[PDB]
Amino acid sequence: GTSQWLRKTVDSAAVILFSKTTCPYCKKVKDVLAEAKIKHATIELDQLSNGSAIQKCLASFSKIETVPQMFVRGKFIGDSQTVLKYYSNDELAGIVNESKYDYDLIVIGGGSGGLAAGKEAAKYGAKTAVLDYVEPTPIGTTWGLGGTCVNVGCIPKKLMHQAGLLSHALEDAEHFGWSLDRSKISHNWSTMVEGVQSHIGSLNWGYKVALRDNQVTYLNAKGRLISPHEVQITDKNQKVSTITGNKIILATGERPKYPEIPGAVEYGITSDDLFSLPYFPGKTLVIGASYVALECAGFLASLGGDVTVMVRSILLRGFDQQMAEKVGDYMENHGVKFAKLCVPDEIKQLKVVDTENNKPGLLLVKGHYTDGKKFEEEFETVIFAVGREPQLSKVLCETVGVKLDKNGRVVCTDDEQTTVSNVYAIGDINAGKPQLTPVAIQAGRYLARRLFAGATELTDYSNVATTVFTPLEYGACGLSEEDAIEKYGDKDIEVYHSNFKPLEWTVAHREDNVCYMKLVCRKSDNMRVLGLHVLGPNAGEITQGYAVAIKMGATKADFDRTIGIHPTCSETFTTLHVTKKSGVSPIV
Amino acid sequence: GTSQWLRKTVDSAAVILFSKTTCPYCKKVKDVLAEAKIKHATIELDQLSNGSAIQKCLASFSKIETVPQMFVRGKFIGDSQTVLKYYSNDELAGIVNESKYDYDLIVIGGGSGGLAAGKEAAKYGAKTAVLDYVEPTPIGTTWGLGGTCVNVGCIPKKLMHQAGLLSHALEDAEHFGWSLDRSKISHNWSTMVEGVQSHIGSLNWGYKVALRDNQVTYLNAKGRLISPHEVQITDKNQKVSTITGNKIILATGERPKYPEIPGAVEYGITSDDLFSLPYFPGKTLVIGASYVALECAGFLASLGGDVTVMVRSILLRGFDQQMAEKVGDYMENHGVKFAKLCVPDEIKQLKVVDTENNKPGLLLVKGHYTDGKKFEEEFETVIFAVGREPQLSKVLCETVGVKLDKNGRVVCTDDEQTTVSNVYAIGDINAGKPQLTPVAIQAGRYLARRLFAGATELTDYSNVATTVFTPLEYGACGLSEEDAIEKYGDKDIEVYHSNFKPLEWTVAHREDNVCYMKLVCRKSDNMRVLGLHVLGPNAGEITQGYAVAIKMGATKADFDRTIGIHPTCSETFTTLHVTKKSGVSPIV
Ligand SMILES: Cc1cc2nc3c(=O)[nH]c(=O)nc-3n(C[C@H](O)[C@H](O)[C@H](O)COP(=O)(O)OP(=O)(O)OC[C@H]3O[C@@H](n4cnc5c(N)ncnc54)[C@H](O)[C@@H]3O)c2cc1C
Ligand SMILES: Cc1cc2nc3c(=O)[nH]c(=O)nc-3n(C[C@H](O)[C@H](O)[C@H](O)COP(=O)(O)OP(=O)(O)OC[C@H]3O[C@@H](n4cnc5c(N)ncnc54)[C@H](O)[C@@H]3O)c2cc1C
Ligand SMILES: N#CCC(=O)N1CCC(C(N)=O)CC1
Ligand SMILES: N#CCC(=O)N1CCC(C(N)=O)CC1
Repeated sequence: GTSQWLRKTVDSAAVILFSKTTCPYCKKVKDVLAEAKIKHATIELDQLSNGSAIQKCLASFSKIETVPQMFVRGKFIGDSQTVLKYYSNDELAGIVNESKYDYDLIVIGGGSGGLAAGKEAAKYGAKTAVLDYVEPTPIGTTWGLGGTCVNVGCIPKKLMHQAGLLSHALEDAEHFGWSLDRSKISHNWSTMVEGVQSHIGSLNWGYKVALRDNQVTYLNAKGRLISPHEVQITDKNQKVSTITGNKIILATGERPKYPEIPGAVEYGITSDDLFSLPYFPGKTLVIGASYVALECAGFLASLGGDVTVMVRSILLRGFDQQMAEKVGDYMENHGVKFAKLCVPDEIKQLKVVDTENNKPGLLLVKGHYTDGKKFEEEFETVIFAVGREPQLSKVLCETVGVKLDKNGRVVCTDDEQTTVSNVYAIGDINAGKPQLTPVAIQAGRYLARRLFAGATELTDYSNVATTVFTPLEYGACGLSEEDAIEKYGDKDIEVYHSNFKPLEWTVAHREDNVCYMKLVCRKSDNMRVLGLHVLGPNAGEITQGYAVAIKMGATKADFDRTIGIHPTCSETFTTLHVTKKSGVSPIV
Repeated sequence: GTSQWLRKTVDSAAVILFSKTTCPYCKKVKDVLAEAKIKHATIELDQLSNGSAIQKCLASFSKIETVPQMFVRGKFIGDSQTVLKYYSNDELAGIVNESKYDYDLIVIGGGSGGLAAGKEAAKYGAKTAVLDYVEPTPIGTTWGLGGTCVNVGCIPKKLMHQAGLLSHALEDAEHFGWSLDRSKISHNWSTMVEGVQSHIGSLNWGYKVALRDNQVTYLNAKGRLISPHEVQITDKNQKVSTITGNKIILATGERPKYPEIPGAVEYGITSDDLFSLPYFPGKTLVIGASYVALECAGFLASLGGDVTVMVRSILLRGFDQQMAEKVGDYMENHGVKFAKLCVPDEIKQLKVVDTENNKPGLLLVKGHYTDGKKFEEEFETVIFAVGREPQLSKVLCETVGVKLDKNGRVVCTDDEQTTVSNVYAIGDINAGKPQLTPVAIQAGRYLARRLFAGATELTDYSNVATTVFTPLEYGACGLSEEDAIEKYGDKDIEVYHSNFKPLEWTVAHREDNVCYMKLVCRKSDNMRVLGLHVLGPNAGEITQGYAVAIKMGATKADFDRTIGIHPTCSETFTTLHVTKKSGVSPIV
């Protein structure tokens, strides 16, 4: 058991020192490695409970049983005397740079997961290359290093959400005694985009500075895995070449889908284009009903736009549907229009985009409702939010042997390994995993520690909390109510719930019984909390902390015995008492 | 053991039915009581661990072993047939109403704990009186039902905190694209107070409605305990009388102190006066350094007041002093002035308050610094926040025999019992307990269930999370860093920490390395989280959820294995890695 671990650690680690915290000979070796700017992992045998077994097992590689022992890419290099001999003979640099491959690690994709994996591997002396390329959108949009979240996802999305929330702050300000008049104030889209883009650009630069200071090679080129160890690259001059690496991490992400109707690609846009659009969208049609669709329609409406969402069937498929409808109801009461049970049939161009005067075009949209009645209306912008997908055929020659599932995602073991022993996958292309930025970062850093530092910790993908940043936010951790009932039966599930009103909403004369929270519990497992749900301001700040308690197996009794913080919205979770079976109203 | 619980429950309950869910003879008795509108507790024996043992023990009181059995104030009343005989004969009302005392429970004090205890007791059939009276401040300020939090504490102070937070929202809105000029907007104090006071009044009225619909007798009267079961009352006409109750709960709270110096009571005010002050305070001096003092100085400055705080020694005594100093540093850089190591000697009047034209007076404050140097400066308002204390000699005749401590607070067992067997104390006057509103509510609700419904659950007073609502908020759960070092030794403590910047602050050009958080951990106990600390926006919402995890014994690895919600401030707790021992900078 220990022997299998040691052999896997020695085989993949780039440079690794087996040591003890007391030993001065180990310290002497540490000092020479630092002075020569040699990065390496280190394992302190006296810190691990079975260090005695590991010490003995090292002899199977080195013929010796003492510390220090230093290895390079699977080969024993020597003890203290031998290492210093290589140092004072100027032989040591060539020893540690000896490799069958160009790099110890090649990362394909410079986004959330890939940057995280690459920076971490480099800390333990792995020679690392990170490749990133941004295929332009149909109208040409492109952006810098860092991936979807940084450039065209979480970061610009929540910044524009914040600009929307500030509209209600200006409203609420009058009731708390400030002299402004909200009705005389308007919003300038291009001023907002300029500010958002400036922050995004400082992240683009920050990541390039980070890869430089960690000694990671950054290639702005499109990568393609042609054999288990061979990556073909194409640069911005279409020059083609091949690089090799020992371990390969795939982290190339997804891009937005388009519906297969005439005029879509030509005359509409997606979220990839929206966050740097040089003109206000104007009257806008959003097609879709995912969180991306609803969040985008949500802040466009708060910024003052005329917005419609075209919904094929339901909102937020895959989320708790009672919560989903409350989310929708709030948007519809606050100026978002919905076209329900409706799908688009074609887009016609009435005006070309006025690139000079900086104005949108004009489009005619035709569709139909599920009963067959007709939809026809004009909009200035059409935004498609109908899902996202990878295109791994552009990354992965089928002959390499990497297995994919029905949806084109990569089938991995619980340690991110693909069907090819030296290739791994992380992030949105890892089949069946939650498609979220912090998941992709944790997977990437933990994998790098397993490959190059002998770590064993795995990424835990269960009960990861979410927040949908709609105008009233929706946070969750665990199972939806319908999922819990499906799995255990209605008789074994209890639901505690309550409305609430933020204290900030009192003086501002906002709604009495719109915000809502529930806990979904299992009767037979000591009232274990199966899922938590909250609709309200700052839902992500509210929810995050409870994710640790749910991770630890929290029950209703743990919620009850914890005392609230007053006055907060989140304290309502600590005093819940009305069950759904009781039929008592949850208003307050 | 079971015997003694059943004894305690029967002698204390007002009206209690021992039942089984399956039995139709019980259903028959429940319905008769519901129709006659008799409230009562119910113990379902088929839903308890040893319900079969209680069945046999019930015979000691009733000589029967069957179910249902009904008791009134310790006395067995009858089985199914006997209750129906009393009901058919019009004998039931007089049986359930007969008592040695006027009330089953008298609550002295209508505040956070008192109202919570009284409502809960009335649910289980206890005949309940709640007494509340608000002795005026020296300038005559007075308010309605609800206690300190509702009228002159948590609720008005956080509402005024929000009015101050909205000032930075107006500033931020320009950077996010809105067309307003913050420099041309001003605040109106009295418009704010009117909105605040109208909401407080909707809570005064709601409590009076809630007591009525629970059949609780509300007496706007000053109560005094003269004997174990005898409460003397004095109404608004100074008419005196005596009522008697079985159980007594003292819940009378505290009031603010004044320093023993000339002119203070005459010419200064306290928080009791601030929340309904009819004029803007003007140039203000706050004397003290508790959370009250800093919270008030904080929003006065944000509303555009000229504010100074005078500090004897340190800020926020009893809280983590690193956090405390970061709190004050933020205030000082955003326009609160501090006069450190300074105390007051006397207050002189220069102008009287102009009550007609609605203007403050003018005062001269004389004091000295800790070295010997002198303080002299004029202010329009002077607010004292130098602590709070009870005045139990008003409430409680020393001949009754209720033991107080050296501070004047009630010494209680862990179930809130005083030295007199039927008298209990809850809330701020309970010695050694955290003085917080959710604590008082839980103590009062749980005690009511032990008295009248046979509950056994106690209030847990440990690791209760707090939030200080200064201009930059500060939340905490558990031990300060210094307290952990002292209790366990510096070699057994590891502290993880990190600065952070909210995403919302990026586009609005706010500070980079001001918000800050840390986990105080015990090495020798699996890196248990001893205390959590966070300085930043929405700190109460952030902290609350982790209180549940800390209650359950969370460790650093529990925080590590939980995934973050992105983008939030709170997610920074899920990736902490820089330790203080390592000396690495926590900046970002
Ligand atoms: C509008 C929107 C909002 C979102 N909001 C949130 C949110 O609030 N919270 C959250 O947790 N998640 C959010 N997400 C999801 C989050 O962006 C993703 O889960 C995350 O970016 C996944 O990271 P990744 O490393 O898997 O891929 P990516 O971040 O997409 O990075 C992959 C990179 O590889 C590049 N690449 C592709 N093919 C090649 C190739 N052949 N050669 C070289 N480079 C290549 C891509 O151009 C890209 O730069 C949002 C997504 C969207 C679209
Ligand atoms: C400025 C300020 C801000 C605060 N902010 C917070 C906060 O954000 N969060 C928090 O958790 N806590 C806060 N607190 C503390 C919180 O208000 C108290 O812990 C809580 O009010 C205590 O409740 P209680 O039931 O013990 O007493 P109280 O709420 O004070 O109620 C006691 C009541 O009994 C009345 N009474 C007194 N003597 C008699 C008598 N003889 N007969 C009849 N009635 C009598 C009193 O007049 C009062 O109405 C704050 C306190 C202050 C002063
Ligand atoms: N259907 C369909 C067409 C389609 O989805 N395209 C839009 C995205 C473009 C890109 N971002 O690389 C090219 C491919
Ligand atoms: N209620 C009320 C307010 C009140 O009566 N005062 C409390 C402090 C007293 C003092 N320390 O000299 C002055 C009187």
